[PDB]
Amino acid sequence: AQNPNCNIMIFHPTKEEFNDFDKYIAYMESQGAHRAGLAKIIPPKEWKARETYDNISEILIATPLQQVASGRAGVFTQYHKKKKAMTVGEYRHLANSKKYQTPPHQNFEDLERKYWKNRIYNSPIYGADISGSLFDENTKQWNLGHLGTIQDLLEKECGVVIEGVNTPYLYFGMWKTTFAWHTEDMDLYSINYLHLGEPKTWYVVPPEHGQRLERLARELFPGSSRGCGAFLRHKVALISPTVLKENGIPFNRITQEAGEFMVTFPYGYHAGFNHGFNCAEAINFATPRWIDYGKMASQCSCGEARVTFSMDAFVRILQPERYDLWKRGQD
Ligand SMILES: O=C(O)CNC(=O)C(=O)O
Ligand SMILES: [Mg+2]
Ligand code: NI
Ligand SMILES: [Zn+2]
Repeated sequence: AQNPNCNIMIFHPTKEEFNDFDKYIAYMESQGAHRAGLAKIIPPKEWKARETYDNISEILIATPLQQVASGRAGVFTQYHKKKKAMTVGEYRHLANSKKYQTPPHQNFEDLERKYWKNRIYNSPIYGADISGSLFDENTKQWNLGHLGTIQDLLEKECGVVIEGVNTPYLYFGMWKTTFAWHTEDMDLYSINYLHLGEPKTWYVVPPEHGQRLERLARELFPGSSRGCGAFLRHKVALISPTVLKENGIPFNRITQEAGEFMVTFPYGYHAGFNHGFNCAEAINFATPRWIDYGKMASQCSCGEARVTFSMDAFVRILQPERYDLWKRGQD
């Protein structure tokens, strides 16, 4: 079995190998990359996403989110308070202000220590989930707006034609902005490109051990667990590496830098934080290997998780017994 310790693997595809996206995902899996839940892909030196980032300041962040924490430094939840609209140029100036800017630090490890010590005492503002793309239309390789759709994959594998669409999303971050522990909707893959700015640190649990993280989460967030049998779908719970190690949960960590892709694999729980002002683009995708994970994915029916239009068909076709209850949650 390849990669039996479930380490995060880093790939350096050649320009030739960067042509065929599906083929390269399948290659990475042949080497055991999926066992980690997360892989890094460094593009060939010939490749670029677009020519420059000099002209992005006028993009609007319609609903910036202030991420307010509750709990203790290593075990906390966050809620998202809606703020007034602002442009990317306005958000960048805010990120760089004395109140929000990255503190002085020695290296990524020192910054990570500071994050976990002090995150709860601040409320950073995240521009998340903005439909759009920063890839040039002429970028032919690994262009996250030109991927094969999940609807087409389901139709190719299973024969059933379904409604829905699959587009990318932009994320504008600042120091301490946080992504809570989660898997993707319907335990899909994700791909994330860090277009510009400061790094993003990731934590990930191997898919084969995801239920260990769920059992810990039920213990640590006992009211939330009574409220919903899949409350990690709410995307609000944080658990630090120190707490994971104290509880024997297998995990790994890695820092993504500008110009790098990360892929999350089906049922790979992940969480992380941004080091300073940055911009990422991400989208969900599927392969043939996803279908069995989609059929088994948990679902939130309590009403909190509320998701896209396109999840309806995935539940309806892959999980017809759960469909009626899940849809009640959506209405
Ligand atoms: O970058 C972020 O805030 C969150 N991104 C992801 O969870 C992802 O790409 O799957
Ligand atoms: Mg602009
Ligand atoms: Ni994700
Ligand atoms: Zn729920």
